[PDB]
Amino acid sequence: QCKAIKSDWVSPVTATHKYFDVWGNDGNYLKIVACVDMFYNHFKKSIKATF
RNA sequence: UUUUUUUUUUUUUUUUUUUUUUUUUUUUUUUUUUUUUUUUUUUUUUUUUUUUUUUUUUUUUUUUUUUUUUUUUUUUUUUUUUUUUUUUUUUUUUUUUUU
Repeated sequence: QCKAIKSDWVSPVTATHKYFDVWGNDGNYLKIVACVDMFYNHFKKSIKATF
């Protein structure tokens, strides 16, 4: 993601912090991530399939 | 609780390649890192050949005694108060396992 636009990016996530793995317990987050993975596995020719 | 490649974006798979090339060979000559000449023990003055000797000697022996670097006497676990004898023990427990 450092080459997202042209070249410049700064990382906002701490390499040792663990404040985001709680989101795996959320059912809706798992449902949307499974939705996007299932939909973009069917269409691998899309530009946005990098997600 | 759930899990169980400290696997995975999709692609790919020589830490291969401009093209041309291939002795980290070559000016031509040459080919003892041989040579003035003449020599050839890094031998020799002539003598000489124990880095032997004054003579005398020849235990780096000895005063005479002596001869456990033994001994007051008594003794002989560098044992012992009595009691004891896992440098065991509250009870409960017994993966320094587990959402």
